[PDB]
Amino acid sequence: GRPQRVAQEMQKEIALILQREIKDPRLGMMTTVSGVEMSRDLAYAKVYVTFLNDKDEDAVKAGIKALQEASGFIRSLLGKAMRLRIVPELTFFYDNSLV
Amino acid sequence: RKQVSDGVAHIHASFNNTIVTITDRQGNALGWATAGGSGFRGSRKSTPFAAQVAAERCADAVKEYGIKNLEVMVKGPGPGRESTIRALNAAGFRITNITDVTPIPHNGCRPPKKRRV
Amino acid sequence: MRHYEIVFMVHPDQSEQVPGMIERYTAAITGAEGKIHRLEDWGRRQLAYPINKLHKAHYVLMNVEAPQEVIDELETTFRFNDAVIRSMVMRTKHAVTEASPMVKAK
Amino acid sequence: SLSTEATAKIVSEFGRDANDTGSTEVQVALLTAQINHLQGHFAEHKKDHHSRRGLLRMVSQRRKLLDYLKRKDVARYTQLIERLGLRR
Amino acid sequence: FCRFTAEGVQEIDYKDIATLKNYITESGKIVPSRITGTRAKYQRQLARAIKRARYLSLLPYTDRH
RNA sequence: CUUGAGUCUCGUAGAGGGGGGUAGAAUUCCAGGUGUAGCGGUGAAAUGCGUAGAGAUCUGGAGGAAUACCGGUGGCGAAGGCGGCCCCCUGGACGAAGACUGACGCUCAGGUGCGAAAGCGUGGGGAGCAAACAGGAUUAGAUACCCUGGUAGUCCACGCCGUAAACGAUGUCGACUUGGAGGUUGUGCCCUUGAGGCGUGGCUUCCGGAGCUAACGCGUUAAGUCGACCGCCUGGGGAGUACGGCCGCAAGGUUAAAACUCAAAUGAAUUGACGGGGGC
Ligand SMILES: [Mg+2]
Ligand SMILES: [Mg+2]
Ligand SMILES: [Mg+2]
Repeated sequence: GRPQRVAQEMQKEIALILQREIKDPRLGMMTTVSGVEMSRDLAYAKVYVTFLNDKDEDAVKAGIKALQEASGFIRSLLGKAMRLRIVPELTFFYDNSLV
Repeated sequence: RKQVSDGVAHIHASFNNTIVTITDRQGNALGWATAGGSGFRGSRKSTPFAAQVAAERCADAVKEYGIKNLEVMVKGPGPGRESTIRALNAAGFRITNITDVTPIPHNGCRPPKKRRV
Repeated sequence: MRHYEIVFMVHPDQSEQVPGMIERYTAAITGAEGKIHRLEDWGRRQLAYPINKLHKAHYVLMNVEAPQEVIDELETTFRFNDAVIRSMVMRTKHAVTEASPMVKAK
Repeated sequence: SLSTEATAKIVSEFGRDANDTGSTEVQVALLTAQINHLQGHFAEHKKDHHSRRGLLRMVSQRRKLLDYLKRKDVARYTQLIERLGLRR
Repeated sequence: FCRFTAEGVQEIDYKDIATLKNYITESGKIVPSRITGTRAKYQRQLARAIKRARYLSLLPYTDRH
């Protein structure tokens, strides 16, 4: 509901599914999510995930599409993991955590 | 006093908290770094930037025994954990390996109920 | 008597009785219609994972068509005794007398 | 459940010949022996209701055969019931 | 993709550590037949076989032990 | 009479059941060691908790609880259901092949059982969890949600209890009728032969023809065609209630009215509006 509040709980759930439940990992790394940006009513979630892949869009691109290609499947995963009627639309963003 | 030269540290890459410790080669952990202990609190203790800066607190204990190598462990998938590893590489201490050792059980422990909106 | 394949280890350090206890165990086999169809020892082999803070346990194997009871006291023995460090007993569809992956290396 | 050897021993006497395997007698005798083996299991395992479920599936079976036999020749039935020491 | 059938073993002796190691990760988790393409029964036989070998200490539960 | 039915022999898979073992993580605790200034909590704090040295790390132990990967439409089951390894006991399924029996059948009121979780009973047991209750964070209904605790309960054994949206919201059995793609597990043949080619069984899945259906759909695992038996309903509300019985120790369940009241209740689809939504 209150987006800025639910964001903390969702980030923990997103990390658990991301690390132990992968069989097409172009990242092949511990990719860590810096932050999420859920819309009002949680209709759209913006997942900003940094890539342990040498921080180069070459390796990063492999995973971000891989992040996007398996979304419906992972949707189910997070969708059946917090009893949410809103299954958040999934978006993925390499973060310039390092500047 | 006594040189070790083969660095081995323990971190606790929890979400809401971020804490590294210095360890002797044969267990016997000696000294530690708490990012929450720096006075960072709430979101500030959890910030990936706080974890990256906590390097100096870990480094001073390492400097006292003058340890060089890096055999450190990560337990817990903290946000921006890779950036903290980048900060340890930015420090320039010789790196031998990092261990992604988030403990996985067999479901033996009963989990507590998740919080709700 | 019915088929079995059996493997256990004794503590490597107590290998003084390891050659004799086998047949001393087969005393049951040899003395109670035990048709040992095969037996293998492999000797001390490094444990993939340490058991009771021990390494290089003394590996040994047995293949018998044995009656219901003999195996019981046989394993309770192991359950009783302590030189042995871990035990195992599994039924087999039929008798196995072919080089085992451990020995077949030799 | 059974040993084929025990089934062969029952088939030799209860059956007219070894091949005679459908004869109601040769059927009820096997079911009665199976019930006795199951009863020994139930003596210490009352919880194993699932196995009791089959137990029913057969006591009723012969029960049908008995009648089918009884309505066919009490003669054999009469001896069978006492041959198998049942319904005393 | 019928590779155990090429080996010809309808029943897989569990003592075969070399085959077990290929079907075991560095962590020690069993790779699924999704990628190894093994038939289910062998998949079934291997999972039970790995645990018994693991109990005998032939296979590690996880290197961290 | 032998195809229905059923037995024998040959197998064959299976988290089927019951029992007894046993392993490894994890978590808690406890032990130590080294090692501290915190710790964990929130949106933030509070709350918690630390120099008794906590927090962290190894080393050790104790306890209880559950069995990651594998593992899934994948099986097992009447169903509820069944998920670490071993052994003991034991049910059923299925294939093949042949023989034996010879209608030995189906359904089932009444019947007797079976039975998710919580709950009751006794005594157990006590990790972790968590109603109740408890400390901090409050007024649109804060009575709070959140965090911090936390008993019962949660486990065992024996008992009761007998209901769940126990749901395929699809009774049981049998027969008949277009397809295709799967899965699974049998097994025959014919290739050396994996693979491959012919098969042929079982079970399962997704489309889908005809057909049927208000529509939705269903669709050889029919809601198509049929048969046999059973079970049930007759507008909605009152109401699965008062009360009576029965059962239960209770809790309670089961059985089941009527009074009064109303013009609809209501299903499927369809077309739009809006929005506390978002794409272009
Ligand atoms: Mg319970
Ligand atoms: Mg009901
Ligand atoms: Mg159910």
